Amino acid sequence: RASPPVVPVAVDKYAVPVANPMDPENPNAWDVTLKITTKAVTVPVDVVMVIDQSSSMGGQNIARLKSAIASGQRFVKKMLPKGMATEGVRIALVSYDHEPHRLSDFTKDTAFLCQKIRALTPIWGTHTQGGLKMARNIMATSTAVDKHIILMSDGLATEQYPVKNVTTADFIGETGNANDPIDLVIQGAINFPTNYVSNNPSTPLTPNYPTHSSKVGRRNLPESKFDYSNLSARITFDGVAGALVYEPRFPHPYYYYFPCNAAINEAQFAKNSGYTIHTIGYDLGDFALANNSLKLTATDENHFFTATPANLAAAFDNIAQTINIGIQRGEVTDFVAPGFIVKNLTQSGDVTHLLNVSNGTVHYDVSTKKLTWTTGTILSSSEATITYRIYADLDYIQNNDIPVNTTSAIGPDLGGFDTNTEAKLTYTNSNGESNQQLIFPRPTVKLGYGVIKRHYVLVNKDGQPIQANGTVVSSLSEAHVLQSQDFFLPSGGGHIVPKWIKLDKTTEALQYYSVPPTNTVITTADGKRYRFVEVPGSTPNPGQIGISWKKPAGNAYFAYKLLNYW
Ligand SMILES: [Ca+2]
Ligand SMILES: [Mg+2]
Repeated sequence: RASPPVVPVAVDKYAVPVANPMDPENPNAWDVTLKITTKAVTVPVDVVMVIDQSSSMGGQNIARLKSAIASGQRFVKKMLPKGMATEGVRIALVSYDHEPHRLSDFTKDTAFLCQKIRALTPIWGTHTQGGLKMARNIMATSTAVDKHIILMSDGLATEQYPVKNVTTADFIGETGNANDPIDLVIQGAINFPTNYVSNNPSTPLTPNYPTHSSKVGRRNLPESKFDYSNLSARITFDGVAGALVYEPRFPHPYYYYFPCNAAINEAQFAKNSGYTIHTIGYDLGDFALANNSLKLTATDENHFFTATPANLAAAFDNIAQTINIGIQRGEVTDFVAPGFIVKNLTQSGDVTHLLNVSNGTVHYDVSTKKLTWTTGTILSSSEATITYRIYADLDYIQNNDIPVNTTSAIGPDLGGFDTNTEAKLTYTNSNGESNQQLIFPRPTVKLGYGVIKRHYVLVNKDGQPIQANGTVVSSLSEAHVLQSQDFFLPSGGGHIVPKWIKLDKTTEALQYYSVPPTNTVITTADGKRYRFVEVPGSTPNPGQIGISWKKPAGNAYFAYKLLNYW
């Protein structure tokens, strides 16, 4: 009925630099993981144990109470396995004879509960309704999701509360089902009248005894029909009670209170409040009235069992539920940031098998650089992850003044470029509430390696950049290319052949290198020869070229003009 607590969810994201070994295609590489973690929920559950300590559980039958005492302690310890540190579970304790006794309010104190169970002692009278009423009183203060009453009895109730403004309509005759407690108690009292029907053998007063036409107390009276003002109140005839209590104010064919039915009636009020009722029958001789009364008192017949060693050992193994699902539905949107590309993602569509994906499926849109991860259901106490490799696009970073992230603190490089513009989980939580949202952390990175490209271009006589046909252009980057571009690698350690110049990540100041052309004379395929010149805008021999983690792609433009041999 009440909703359990929601399973906690948390998200994390981080970029791990690719190292030992570095990525061979591009050392500016990071493995980015997005991670969803679910925790756990124990559903709160309150239990009231109700134990029959009536005289029928003692004397000749003392193995009954002894078994209730042994099994009740076992149940307490099974449901409170960590004692006062047990999450979610509390147990209260009621005993009863001719009146109920509140032995413990709700507690996790297993030693206290077991001590009270060990002190049970047989006392005349079996006021099962009263035990159940006290359990209902105790359970009324519970705010648990699950609420259980466990009744441990030999099943023959012999006392009950008075019925207000009692009339003949508060009683009922044989149902025609020989196994109904009504029919059983009537037949039983016909066969064994002095075992069933309230009578003090010491006094001359005697009840009228029942026949097949007699009427016994109903089990479906409204709660307003019982007088609960005194929780030790009884119905008696001739100063005593019994499995049937004669009501002398009503005539032939004779009317009898039926405590087993009153207890079923009282349990119905508990069921109407949403409580689960378990009954355990300690009369192992198969007395149908007792067992069948306890079956009807329980939530259903499967919540009754006889107190055999095997049934007792197996009972109440997991009274506390744990929530199985942490996320019912989830969608992670992850926009990769400018300057970074995802390894091997060339077209839109399903990229699940191009990434490492623990759960669900991943879609990629090339134009927006957006990963959409459909998680599916994620269980509690679990983690779901996707991991993909990104590379830095050096020429894009060179050509664009990308902002740095000065707010995130997770690294790996504080103050670096974002790997993600935004990543968000939208999900349906463990109770089915949709549109829950969590924002992932923002990794930041600085490039570790740059490049220096050397270009070999044509100028005219007057030092102007030109196309091959002589038309002047605005910049050397537009001029005719005479020789394939190549890369420059300085001396010193830390650089990676063929082109990767190790960068100083601790500064934004350009690191300058002395870059020479590979050659100062170029002879083309057509036999024309070109000689190196230093002109406005062009790189001298050698020339200072600077790179940094923010501007990692330097470009030298070496100018050449035609050598004319006539
Ligand atoms: Ca008598
Ligand atoms: Mg008894």
